[PDB]
Amino acid sequence: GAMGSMERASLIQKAKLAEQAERYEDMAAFMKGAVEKGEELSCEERNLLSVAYKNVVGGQRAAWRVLSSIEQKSNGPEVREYREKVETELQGVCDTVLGLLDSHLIKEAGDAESRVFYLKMKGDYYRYLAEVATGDDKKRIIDSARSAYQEAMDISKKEMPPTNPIRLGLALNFSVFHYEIANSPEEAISLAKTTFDEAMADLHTLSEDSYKDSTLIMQLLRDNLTLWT
Amino acid sequence: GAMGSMERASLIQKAKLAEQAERYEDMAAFMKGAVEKGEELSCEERNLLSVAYKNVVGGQRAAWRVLSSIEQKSNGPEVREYREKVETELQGVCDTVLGLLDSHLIKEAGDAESRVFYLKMKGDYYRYLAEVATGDDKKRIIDSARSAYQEAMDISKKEMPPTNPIRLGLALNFSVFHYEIANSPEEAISLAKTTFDEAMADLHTLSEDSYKDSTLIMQLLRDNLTLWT
Amino acid sequence: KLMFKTEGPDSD
Amino acid sequence: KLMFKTEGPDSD
Ligand SMILES: *CCC(=O)Nc1cccc(-c2csc(C(=N)N)c2)c1
Ligand SMILES: *CCC(=O)Nc1cccc(-c2csc(C(=N)N)c2)c1
Repeated sequence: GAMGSMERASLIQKAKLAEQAERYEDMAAFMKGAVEKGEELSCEERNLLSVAYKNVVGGQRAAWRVLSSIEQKSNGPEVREYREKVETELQGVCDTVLGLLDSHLIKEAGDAESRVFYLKMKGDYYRYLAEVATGDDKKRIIDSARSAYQEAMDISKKEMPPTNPIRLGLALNFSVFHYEIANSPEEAISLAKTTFDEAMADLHTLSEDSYKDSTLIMQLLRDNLTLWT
Repeated sequence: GAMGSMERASLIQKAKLAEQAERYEDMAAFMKGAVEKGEELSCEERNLLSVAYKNVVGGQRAAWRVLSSIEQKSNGPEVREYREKVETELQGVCDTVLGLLDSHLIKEAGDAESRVFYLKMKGDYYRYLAEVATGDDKKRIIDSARSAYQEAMDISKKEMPPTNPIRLGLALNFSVFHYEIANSPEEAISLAKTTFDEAMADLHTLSEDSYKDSTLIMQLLRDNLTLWT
Repeated sequence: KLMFKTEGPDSD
Repeated sequence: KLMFKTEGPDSD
């Protein structure tokens, strides 16, 4: 692509600069260029990739929800056309992230920290597709999200402690997938409770900084449980 | 352009939808398409054009300032290259707005409300160019901003009451142009004081709603004077 | 729509 | 940089 001529280190440096400047579309393009160099990503670089696309897709989701709400209230073709435009752009961003994961981030990820990270991302971007999907397409997209989250959960349970922030963020997202995508609120509440309780019991093993990292995500599980129960 | 096939009314409707969705780049593209239909803009449509590009250029200015600050602290080519990338994009947005004003919004604007509005925009987008300009280019850009603000001020003083929100927003912006672009802080303070005092004396003529509109901008003149004196 | 807590930047 | 008050959306 357009980043083919730039050094991998220069693309990482510019991704960090774009983050400081709140230029998330540029940040995502720099990280897509870094991934396409073909080398595996470090933990910081995986985080840069994820923060970039999360901010990009976040703006699209927030816009899509405003438009869908106006369209539902209206039920001229303009509202539908514009909601479709934003939807197609959101789908394009998800297909881009999923394409990076499939070519070839996941297959080259052998360590649990990298493999769980990428599989959780795969679950998340299929979940964003499911938020805008309708009918049969929706069913298959939902199963793809479920499959990626499930594989990530299996690895996380075997290879990481229950306080691992990656394991905690995965369980949090899989719980929200269950609650509002899979229409399995009981599964969602069960997963959030078990995850919170198993992390609580392992907090005594952590340093002051690791404790802060784990408790931050546990508070998210608690916020959801408060609204669900 | 890409909006050539869409109805003018459809472009205005989609600009309003994009505003609700906080999709300002889309809002600007819809309004650029509406202007290029060749018809004059109503007051609401002029406001849609201005809010769209102000939000777009605002993100670019905020990013440019973060990058310029990092570059100055660093004094590798990456910081300079990326600050240049954002700068060129900001300059492109200003050239786009200035091109719409010059082809042919200003020449077709005969009423004071439309003519002052467009000339103030011309002043503002040359001011945004001046914020990033260096040396001799900077001098000519500064004179172009000054010339547009001056022509807008002359018309506003002759054709609008001192509480007119367009007249007030023009004087506010021209005052900031004087303070930090033209390095004329005394001119800035004089203009802000006179404008505030002349509007204060005309408030008694206004309805409850017009009073709210005028006092909102007068508070901005006061905020600047508080920091300047 | 009421959005539940998910991992990372709350960008929506 | 300290930015002074200007007309419309404070988008920067
Ligand atoms: C997995 C190990 C780890 O967290 N390593 C690491 C090192 C340095 C910086 C980061 C990091 C996390 S989020 C972030 C960002 N938004 N720029 C950077 C991670
Ligand atoms: C000059 C007369 C005037 O203000 N007319 C008018 C009518 C309806 C709506 C607006 C307006 C101002 S800002 C705005 C927006 N951000 N969408 C819309 C103005």
